[PDB]
Order: sequence, then C-alpha cells, then structure tokens
Amino acid sequence: EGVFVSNGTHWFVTQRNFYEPQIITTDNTFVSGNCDVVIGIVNNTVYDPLQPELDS
Amino acid sequence: LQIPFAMQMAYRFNGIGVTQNVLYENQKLIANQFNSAIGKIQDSLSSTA
Ligand SMILES: *[C@@H]1O[C@H](CO)[C@@H](O[C@@H]2O[C@H](CO)[C@@H](O)[C@H](O)[C@H]2NC(C)=O)[C@H](O)[C@H]1NC(C)=O
Ligand SMILES: *[C@@H]1O[C@H](CO)[C@@H](O[C@@H]2O[C@H](CO)[C@@H](O)[C@H](O)[C@H]2NC(C)=O)[C@H](O)[C@H]1NC(C)=O
Ligand SMILES: *[C@@H]1O[C@H](CO)[C@@H](O)[C@H](O)[C@H]1NC(C)=O
Repeated sequence: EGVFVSNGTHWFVTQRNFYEPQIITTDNTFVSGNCDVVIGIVNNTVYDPLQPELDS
Repeated sequence: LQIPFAMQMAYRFNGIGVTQNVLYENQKLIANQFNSAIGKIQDSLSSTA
C-alpha cells in the first residue's frame, strides 16, 4: 500500500495522501515476475529484516 | 497533484480488488483495448443517431 518516491538520491515507499518516507523492505512490498515486462521499472536495494536475525 | 497515467490506472485497478501487477504485466494489451474501445464509440456515434 502506498507508492514509491525519490528525493533524487534515495528511494522510499510512502502513503498516497501524506508524505511519510519509509525504507523499502520485503515487508512493505510484494513480488511478481522478472523485470523485463514492466515499463518504467528501476533498480534499488530492497532490504530483508531476516538477515541480522540469522546472522546472530 | 501530477501523477503518471500508468500509475493512476494501477490505483484504479487496486480500487476494484485486482492486484497492481495485473496492470503493468498487461499494460500494452490494456492500452490497445482502451484505444480500440474509444474508436468504436466514434463508429457507433457516427453510424447511428
Ligand atoms: C534523500 O533522503 C536521504 C535519507 O533521509 C538523505 O540522506 C541522508 O542525508 C543526511 C544529510 O546529508 C545525512 O546525515 C544522512 O546520513 C543521510 N542518510 C543516508 C541513508 O545516506 C539524502 O540526503 C536525501 N537527498 C537529498 C537530495 O536531499
Ligand atoms: C538493473 O541492474 C541490472 C543488473 O543487475 C542491469 O542489467 C544489465 O544491463 C546492461 C545494459 O542493458 C546489460 O549489458 C547487462 O547484460 C545486464 N545484466 C543482466 C544480468 O541482465 C539493468 O540494466 C539495470 N537497470 C537499469 C535501468 O539500469
Ligand atoms: C518517459 O519519457 C522518456 C522520454 O521523455 C522516455 O525515455 C522514458 O522511457 C519514459 N518513461 C516512462 C516510464 O514512460
């Protein structure tokens, strides 16, 4: 829910009606298919909260 | 507020309970279906009063 935005250097997901930037993660996003069909797609890291947990 | 049209339609698809990816994965087909449907309005309106 919400929408992707950038301030020119960093990528955030945020609500439609009130600017509140959030770091992009596998919890605030969902996946479908490979890049090649999607017009206007761009590259960034999507963070995974599990990795420090397993690293312990 | 300006918004790109392929993003506006994903909000409108999401509004009817169809997941956003269903627009982007079909965007060329959806655009052709719309453009062709508008064309049929001209043919209908021109053909019959
Ligand atoms: C876009 O947003 C990011 C995160 O708010 C900004 O990066 C931070 O900038 C401040 C000030 O230079 C630093 O103290 C932080 O350490 C930066 N964080 C990161 C993750 O790098 C970034 O400056 C913003 N871009 C613009 C053009 O304003
Ligand atoms: C996003 O990143 C991928 C790689 O992770 C980029 O894919 C490469 O793009 C160049 C230029 O088209 C090709 O020469 C490489 O062969 C591609 N590599 C792979 C593994 O496909 C992709 O272009 C990046 N997207 C953007 C918009 O820059
Ligand atoms: C936006 O327009 C530019 C040319 O002005 C084009 O190169 C680009 O691929 C377009 N991107 C999208 C998301 O339509």
